[PDB]
Amino acid sequence: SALADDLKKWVGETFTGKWEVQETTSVPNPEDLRLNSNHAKDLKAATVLYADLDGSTDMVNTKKWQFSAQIYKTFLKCASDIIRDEGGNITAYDGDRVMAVFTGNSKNTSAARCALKINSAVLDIIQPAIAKKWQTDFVLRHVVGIDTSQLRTARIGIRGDNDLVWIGRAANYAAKLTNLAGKPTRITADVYNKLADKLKYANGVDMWAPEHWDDMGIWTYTSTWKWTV
Amino acid sequence: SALADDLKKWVGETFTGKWEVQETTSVPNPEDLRLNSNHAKDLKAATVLYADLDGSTDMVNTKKWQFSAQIYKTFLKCASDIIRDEGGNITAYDGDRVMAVFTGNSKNTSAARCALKINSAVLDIIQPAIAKKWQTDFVLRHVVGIDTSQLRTARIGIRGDNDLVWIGRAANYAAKLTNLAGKPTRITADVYNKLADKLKYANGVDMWAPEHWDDMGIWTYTSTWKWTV
Repeated sequence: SALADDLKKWVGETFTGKWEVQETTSVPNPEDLRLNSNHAKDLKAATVLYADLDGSTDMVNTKKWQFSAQIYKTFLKCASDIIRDEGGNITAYDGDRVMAVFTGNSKNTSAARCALKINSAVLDIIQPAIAKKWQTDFVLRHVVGIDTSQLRTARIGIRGDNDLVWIGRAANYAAKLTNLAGKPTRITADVYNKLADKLKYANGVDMWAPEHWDDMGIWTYTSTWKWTV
Repeated sequence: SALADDLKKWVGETFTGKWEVQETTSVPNPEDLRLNSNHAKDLKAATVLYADLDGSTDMVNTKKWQFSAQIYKTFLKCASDIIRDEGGNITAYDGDRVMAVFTGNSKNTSAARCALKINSAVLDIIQPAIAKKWQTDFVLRHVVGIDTSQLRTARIGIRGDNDLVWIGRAANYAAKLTNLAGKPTRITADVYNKLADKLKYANGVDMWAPEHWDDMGIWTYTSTWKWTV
């Protein structure tokens, strides 16, 4: 069809066309980039956080839709409100998962504190409301994963003309970390090694445990800490 | 803080408030719903399609950034353009993954034809462009997964004030199908059983192979076929 011809032409132009790239520190506004063009912004260091609700199949399959809807809504609102409060830019949303990018001179400490605050919101705000209003033993499980790296971004048109796609290690690794079970927060060593001391130690106790990510050849750090919102 | 106080109050109201629900036959405008409220639309029958890349992490880690950006951009534009062309409504975007909802009397046939067209876009449009520009045998791997079920939706504020969360089997299962590797299109039995004959057979031969999804305890159907865009 005509769509096939249009896509063939544009796909060819995308593979053959020269790229135009500008370096920047902050997440761009979508209007800073040409839509569906070989135009990108290059962020030399940016910190990606994903916050993911776990156990969704279990929950959706067995629970009344009203309960599942309330879990999704409360987790996603708490997570997104806390991300915004810590200065993160929310860049994607899909189902169980929120993506944010942090920039600036405290991006790693901010992102990590954000993750620990999300754990507090789950354990200290949502969970007690769950046990009290529905009289259930259901436990809300979630993971926040964080990495930091160079990222490039281009403007695409999926939900609308203002979407951004992110190309770089942290966009992939932070997402992979949230796919792992058992710890509410996981960060790469590149994040941990930039944390202020108040984000690493409390009352003489380590807030993080090291865990080597054998597949990626880097260290990571996990935490069950909850930071009061 | 204002944040913790506001979250505690709103979370409590979200668990205690009764739901207001109206039935609808199409994907709602986000404005059809009250933001951050126990207000839902009930879609008695909907078909969910997810389309994603397979193996983007290793690609990003090993290929030139221009190559990865071209793969993401061309896959996502092809998939989203084909979804919209088949009358689907794009409901989520994150990284290498697109979600759409199809409604109406031909929703399953349209979604399945959409999936086979996406396979054609990959094999007949994008892959030859990879070969021509980059002169490489790197294979773009992708999966499209499809399920159909009742869904409820509510309006949330993640990227902006107009996000929708989708609650129901098809939103969960279609995403889970796309986490599996080895086949470009996977649909549940409930989708297969609604397909028009022209989407099931070609010259009297089956275009689909049955595969029991031992984890979910349901039958699925897979296809390696493609359909002209």
